[PDB]
Amino acid sequence: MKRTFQPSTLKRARVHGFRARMATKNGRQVLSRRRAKGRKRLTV
Amino acid sequence: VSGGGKKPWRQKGTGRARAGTIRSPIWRGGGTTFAAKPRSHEQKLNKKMYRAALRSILAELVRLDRLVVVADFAVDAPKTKGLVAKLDTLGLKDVLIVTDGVDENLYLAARNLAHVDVRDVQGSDPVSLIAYDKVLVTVSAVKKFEELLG
Amino acid sequence: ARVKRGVIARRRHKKILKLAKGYYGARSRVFRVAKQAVIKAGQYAYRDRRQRKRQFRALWIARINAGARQNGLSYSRLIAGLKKAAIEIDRKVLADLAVNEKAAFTAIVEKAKASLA
RNA sequence: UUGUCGGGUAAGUUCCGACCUGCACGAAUGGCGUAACGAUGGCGGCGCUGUCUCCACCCGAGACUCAGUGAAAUUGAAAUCGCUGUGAAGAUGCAGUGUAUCCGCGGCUAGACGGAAAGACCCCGUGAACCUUUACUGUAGCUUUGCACUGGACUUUGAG
RNA sequence: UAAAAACACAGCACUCUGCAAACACGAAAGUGGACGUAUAGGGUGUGACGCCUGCCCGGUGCCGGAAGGUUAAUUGAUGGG
RNA sequence: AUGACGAAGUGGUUGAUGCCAUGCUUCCAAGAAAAGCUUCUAAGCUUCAGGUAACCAGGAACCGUACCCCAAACCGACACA
RNA sequence: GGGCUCAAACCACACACCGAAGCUGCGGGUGUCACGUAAGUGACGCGGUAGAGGAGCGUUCUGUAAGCCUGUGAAGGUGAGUUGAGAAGCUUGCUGGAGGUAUCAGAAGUGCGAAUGCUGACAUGAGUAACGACAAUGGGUGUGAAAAACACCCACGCCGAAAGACCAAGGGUUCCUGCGCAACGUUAAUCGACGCAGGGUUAGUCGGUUCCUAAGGCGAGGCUGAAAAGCGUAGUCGAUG
RNA sequence: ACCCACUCCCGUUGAAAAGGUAGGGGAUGACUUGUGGAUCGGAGUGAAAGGCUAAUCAAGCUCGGAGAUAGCUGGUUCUCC
RNA sequence: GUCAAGUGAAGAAGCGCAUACGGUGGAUGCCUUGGCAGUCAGAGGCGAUGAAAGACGUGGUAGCCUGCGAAAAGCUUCGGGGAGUCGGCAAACAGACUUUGAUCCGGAGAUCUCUGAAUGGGGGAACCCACCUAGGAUAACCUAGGUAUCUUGUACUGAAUCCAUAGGUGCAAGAGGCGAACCAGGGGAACUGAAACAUCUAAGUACCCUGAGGAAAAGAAAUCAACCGAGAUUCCCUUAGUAGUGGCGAGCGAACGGGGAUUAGCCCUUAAGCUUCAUUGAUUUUAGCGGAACGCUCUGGAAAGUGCGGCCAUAGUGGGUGAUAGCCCCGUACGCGAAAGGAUCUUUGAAGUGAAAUCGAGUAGGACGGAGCACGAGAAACUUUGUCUGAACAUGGGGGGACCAUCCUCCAAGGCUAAAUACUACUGACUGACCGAUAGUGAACCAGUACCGUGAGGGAAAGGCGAAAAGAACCCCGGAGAGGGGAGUGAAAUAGAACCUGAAACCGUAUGCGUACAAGCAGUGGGAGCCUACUUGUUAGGUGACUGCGUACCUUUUGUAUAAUGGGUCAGCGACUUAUAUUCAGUGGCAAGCUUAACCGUAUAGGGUAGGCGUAGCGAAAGCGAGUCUUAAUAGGGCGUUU
Ligand SMILES: [Mg+2]
Ligand SMILES: [Mg+2]
Ligand SMILES: [Mg+2]
Ligand SMILES: [Mg+2]
Ligand SMILES: [Mg+2]
Ligand SMILES: [Mg+2]
Ligand SMILES: [Mg+2]
Ligand SMILES: [Mg+2]
Ligand SMILES: [Mg+2]
Ligand SMILES: [Mg+2]
Ligand SMILES: [Mg+2]
Ligand SMILES: [Mg+2]
Ligand SMILES: [Mg+2]
Ligand SMILES: [Mg+2]
Ligand SMILES: [Mg+2]
Ligand SMILES: [Mg+2]
Ligand SMILES: [Mg+2]
Ligand SMILES: [Mg+2]
Ligand SMILES: [Mg+2]
Ligand SMILES: [Mg+2]
Ligand SMILES: [Mg+2]
Ligand SMILES: [Mg+2]
Ligand SMILES: [Mg+2]
Ligand SMILES: [Mg+2]
Ligand SMILES: [Mg+2]
Ligand SMILES: [Mg+2]
Ligand SMILES: [Mg+2]
Ligand SMILES: [Mg+2]
Ligand SMILES: [Mg+2]
Ligand SMILES: [Mg+2]
Ligand SMILES: [Mg+2]
Ligand SMILES: [Mg+2]
Ligand SMILES: [Mg+2]
Ligand SMILES: [Mg+2]
Ligand SMILES: [Mg+2]
Ligand SMILES: [Mg+2]
Ligand SMILES: [Mg+2]
Ligand SMILES: [Mg+2]
Ligand SMILES: [Mg+2]
Ligand SMILES: [Mg+2]
Ligand SMILES: [Mg+2]
Ligand SMILES: [Mg+2]
Ligand SMILES: [Mg+2]
Ligand SMILES: [Mg+2]
Ligand SMILES: [Mg+2]
Ligand SMILES: [Mg+2]
Ligand SMILES: [Mg+2]
Ligand SMILES: [Mg+2]
Ligand SMILES: [Mg+2]
Ligand SMILES: [Mg+2]
Ligand SMILES: [Mg+2]
Ligand SMILES: [Mg+2]
Ligand SMILES: [Mg+2]
Ligand SMILES: [Mg+2]
Ligand SMILES: [Mg+2]
Ligand SMILES: [Mg+2]
Ligand SMILES: [Mg+2]
Ligand SMILES: [Mg+2]
Ligand SMILES: [Mg+2]
Ligand SMILES: [Mg+2]
Ligand SMILES: [Mg+2]
Ligand SMILES: [Mg+2]
Ligand SMILES: [Mg+2]
Ligand SMILES: [Mg+2]
Ligand SMILES: [Mg+2]
Ligand SMILES: [Mg+2]
Ligand SMILES: [Mg+2]
Ligand SMILES: [Mg+2]
Ligand SMILES: [Mg+2]
Ligand SMILES: [Mg+2]
Ligand SMILES: [Mg+2]
Ligand SMILES: [Mg+2]
Ligand SMILES: [Mg+2]
Ligand SMILES: [Mg+2]
Ligand SMILES: [Mg+2]
Ligand SMILES: [Mg+2]
Ligand SMILES: [Mg+2]
Repeated sequence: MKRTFQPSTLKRARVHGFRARMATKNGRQVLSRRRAKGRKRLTV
Repeated sequence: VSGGGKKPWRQKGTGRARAGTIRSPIWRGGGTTFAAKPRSHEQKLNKKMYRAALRSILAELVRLDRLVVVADFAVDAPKTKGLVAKLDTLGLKDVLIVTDGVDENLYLAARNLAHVDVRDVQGSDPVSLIAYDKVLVTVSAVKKFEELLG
Repeated sequence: ARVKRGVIARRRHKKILKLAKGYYGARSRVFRVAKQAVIKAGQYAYRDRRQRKRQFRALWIARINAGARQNGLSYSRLIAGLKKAAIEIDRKVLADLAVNEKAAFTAIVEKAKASLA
């Protein structure tokens, strides 16, 4: 049974990484929200 | 309370009691049902109601011998030892001193005394007139009391 | 401002469980089971203050019947005789005589027999 | 309506052929046929058989016992029998009566209206959603004309 | 929990579209259609093949016409204050 | 493990889905791009620079590299048929 | 129900008795009226859901309280006794080891058994089901506190287009050695993908990086859009090539 | 092989939140498959089942409006008169 | 003695109740490391001189936190300070430093890897690849600086195209990003309410976006008023839930006037201001210094508590110290203190700006369609503008809520302007009839962590030995275990590290009684026996044979043992609150009067009487008035008047 998580660190980086978030304005909002909450990890 | 936006599980089917938030006041760590906010507790007292209570207190203090009237009450230096000597001549230990004008030296001398309070006529609240064992009042403050309450 | 219920609640629950002493199983250990047992025992106790008076009178009357039939009278005829001859000894004392003082009980029965006829 | 007739069977509400009385077929929401094809629907046959008459024996794996580890749903509390009545109307618990020493283990599922999911059917709420339309009221879009951007000239066109 | 007789299909037909196409996504710019150009592209229905596909234009839609009636914004004659 | 020696080590046949082969034939549905590479010149450069060939000398940086990988180490909450 | 028939049935009459929380007796409490300017007497009352009215207990905090109690033992906990109509109060043994609070007021996060309530702990089921492919084990020896499972030896059995060997992805130290076994391992464990410590990965040629581009991304200016932005030219990235 | 999923049985607190054994279909194609990329919430994608869009679909998830509203169900805690 | 009949204890596999002692668990009490809410101040920003936020490093020894940055728990210097020190978890050994003044605290400097607006180019953040200049090495490099884009300005060049322009290159200045709220503006829902729903409401709210500042905005009448006058703006209280608005439904909701807080006006014949740089003095902030006064005695492990006797106080309800301390310590009142930096007021000076130039024309007005004004088209003034038009020039123009006339009042189409006002992510102090570990922050503890999720995001649990580790030397059993038994420490070890107290469920061991012919809410009434203890039987406690009666509780219902609902049990938590308006009652103050709001106030006082209610009603209203309204009516009748 193939499950939903098929890991690919390259795909993970390009969809959820720091530069993917910084590229847009809503992505920068995620980083602002996660900095304001104090998340130790900011992106993945 | 922090969080609690999401419904913890679907309304039907899980067998649990239905829950809308994990911050229900029913839940541990949830909201206080009727959480307090900073509020004011001061009642309104009519001006004449306040004065009538002061008149009752002053009349009762005279009837109970708890009012001591002296011609004047002044200390020379702001020394607590000096005030203790003065109040011991009058035989007073727990006493509220009421003067027409609170002396600067008198205020300093009574500041550290355990059961001694010095107040202006305007500062003589109903609570302090009742709490203190004796109310030593100068003749000037007696007359100033008469103008205010009569 | 904030009032903890622990001390007062423990005192309440302990009073109930102390009253449930001697009860079986959860009726002496578990508060919400012991609470029902203490209430029901109270309902019974109130009702059995009434029933005790009935039970003892039925016991006196049965012993008076047995004692009087040993003397040639039924209970109903003895009570009627004890009213014709104005004897106001009640059934508790009469049942005590019929067991413990049989000569005294015989004298009363003879006094009832004479009164009837 | 299992229409009627014929065939197939000892016997066929199914099947195949036919009749036409088509409740209520019918011609590109196609009509009628059709070789090949189909893990497609129906029916018949040969073979084959434990499908069955009717089950027997055997072989492994559980079940069972010992040693080690060690869940679950459920659960108001239980000292938790039958029957006939009664009863919020189908009783382990009420009444009467019968039976019945105390406690396991292997089995079986008749009941505990057994467990599981605040019935989905049904009705209700001046509940929801999504769907439809010649329901209402709107609206994107498409379209009509006026005015603006927007001008010159010549000609068919009313009154001053 | 449905693999089918459902969907698709080759073939068929109707209809739209002259290219800055119709049509679609986009407040728009632009993009697809298509670096295609009616033997092409879109939409609709039917569904190899064989024989065929009858009658009805009243209703609704669509197409064409414009004599008449009605009809928007607009304009503002006239009357009454 | 320890350190020296160490014989034979040749023919026949069979033979790939591997290589020739990015070949050949055939078909229709008509089958990446760019650079490296070769060559030609323009602007420039003209004793130069640059190019070519020979010889000599030297260099080739940085990151990964264990281990599992039809699995008990990955995706399945598990040392999960 | 047992049983019943000159009845223990039916009809009539009579005298007895039983029988309720009804009535009476005795003792107590309470409501309302009246007399009382009193303590109290008198009369009549006193089942109760929804609901109205009245009167209280207790808990935490503030004042009274720089008081009072308290290591000669506070709060809390756990027994006993006792008082009141009740919520409850008081005294005391033991435990506990530093706080508590009279009285009268004032403020409330003020009283829990239910909400398929929330959190934690612990039961019942029950020492029950299960111990995860039916490829399979037997013995000997060693070590060890202890061996069916660890190591070795002799046998047996299983896979072998894999259950063998690799590359990629993914993981990240699981690799090897010494020590170790609490927990982890569905049992035990001396063994381990487990714990502690140390060690181990060496490149001009392998794979990346670097060069080049595909889809696609971003995109100076630019065009468009209330804003945020959208699109896209020059370019610049982007392998799966 | 690989992809698939027609039948029975098992399993249904499973070895497994869809499997296994035995049979079954396609297996040069409208085939299967890796890597990378594009399209998404009244939106996408759909050989069309209202299918699929991270075990969630007649309008995903997440946070906010938000303590929506609930003429409905449940619950509502000491004492006495 | 035999037989027969009758009667019959004790012998419990297990179980029940009670009691005692444990176990599990972690309630309760007490406590605080941390929170919550205010009050008074401060600061109101940080960033291309590289921020917020991080990654990786940095120590004698592993990790993590804190600090710091290859100069890396730190370097230089100036002050404070005066004996210890080498940060914490969390110590152990090492090696050292320090009265040649260390550690520590404060000011100023230096260094400051890599990522991140990230800015040389690229990128999967913390990585990869460069170029230019200058210097120095001969090999395969090293040091220092520069190299983003856009805006503004400037210089040089420069097409189609002759002059130009567009463009290109250099230089200088600036910007970009982050931050809880407050402000201005652009876009703008729905649920909900209307007991349905569409106008309407929710609401110009939530949210998204932009810009600015410590505040912002507004602001000096083309404003109200009403024939009297007021005199910018902003904010508070009233007027008043009134006028009005509204499927005249649900709702929405002024102004005039009045009381206050603040007060300020200046220019376009160019100013008040504001900014920057000097500059004169005042404070203030960022380290610190001194700071009073107590003994004996009893209990006790320990005294601060008991008893007795003193002293200080401008310092007395602070925190600790072996129990409760004015006098033991640290502090407190009070008085001093700055080498250096920051800030705020000021006195002058300098430029810069305000600055739009020169009194306002595509403007006022108008038509259409919207929006706003409390005002939903209404009889609809006024503001504003998407489309379209379009004046006059103080002998003029705007407004006064359709509109006209008269009167009054103002001068739009140019600007700048403090205070009173809003907010608190941040820093300090003070405070609380706030919490006290299920509370209070989600977070008292290495918490936005673990963990869950692809991701956005969601999101825990977990505090306490003792006064002091004095943390149990040594002996014994045991596997050189785990765990115990002694010994010892300690006041106490059943305070032994999962450690204060130590509840309940739940699980045991011991003892007493009961229990194997017996039917059911498990009790209650009666009641034998046995056991225990003294009070020795009219007693207390435990058990309880046998027997009468007896179908839990909650909820919901006409009605429930119901086979209707809910609960496995325990412990903790868990539901009528609060604000603002208001009516009635009770209880007070004052009384034909009563009471203030904002606000002021060395501030619960006192002032403030604007306002509200009352003392008069009737009428739709003008109005009249102990009457009034209806009506022809002074008649009748309605309401009112005798408190
Ligand atoms: Mg909380
Ligand atoms: Mg006042
Ligand atoms: Mg037939
Ligand atoms: Mg037929
Ligand atoms: Mg048909
Ligand atoms: Mg036809
Ligand atoms: Mg057909
Ligand atoms: Mg097929
Ligand atoms: Mg077993
Ligand atoms: Mg029955
Ligand atoms: Mg069975
Ligand atoms: Mg059932
Ligand atoms: Mg239901
Ligand atoms: Mg199927
Ligand atoms: Mg069809
Ligand atoms: Mg290797
Ligand atoms: Mg799973
Ligand atoms: Mg296994
Ligand atoms: Mg597996
Ligand atoms: Mg009688
Ligand atoms: Mg009676
Ligand atoms: Mg009675
Ligand atoms: Mg009486
Ligand atoms: Mg009665
Ligand atoms: Mg009553
Ligand atoms: Mg307390
Ligand atoms: Mg409870
Ligand atoms: Mg209840
Ligand atoms: Mg069983
Ligand atoms: Mg079994
Ligand atoms: Mg078994
Ligand atoms: Mg196994
Ligand atoms: Mg062992
Ligand atoms: Mg393998
Ligand atoms: Mg290994
Ligand atoms: Mg084990
Ligand atoms: Mg290891
Ligand atoms: Mg782009
Ligand atoms: Mg741009
Ligand atoms: Mg490239
Ligand atoms: Mg590649
Ligand atoms: Mg086949
Ligand atoms: Mg359907
Ligand atoms: Mg799905
Ligand atoms: Mg929807
Ligand atoms: Mg709302
Ligand atoms: Mg709700
Ligand atoms: Mg036994
Ligand atoms: Mg860079
Ligand atoms: Mg970059
Ligand atoms: Mg030119
Ligand atoms: Mg900025
Ligand atoms: Mg509604
Ligand atoms: Mg600023
Ligand atoms: Mg301003
Ligand atoms: Mg005037
Ligand atoms: Mg001192
Ligand atoms: Mg102590
Ligand atoms: Mg002007
Ligand atoms: Mg205008
Ligand atoms: Mg105007
Ligand atoms: Mg007017
Ligand atoms: Mg002006
Ligand atoms: Mg907490
Ligand atoms: Mg606690
Ligand atoms: Mg000792
Ligand atoms: Mg303690
Ligand atoms: Mg303890
Ligand atoms: Mg017996
Ligand atoms: Mg029984
Ligand atoms: Mg009794
Ligand atoms: Mg009975
Ligand atoms: Mg019913
Ligand atoms: Mg009943
Ligand atoms: Mg029930
Ligand atoms: Mg039952
Ligand atoms: Mg239940």
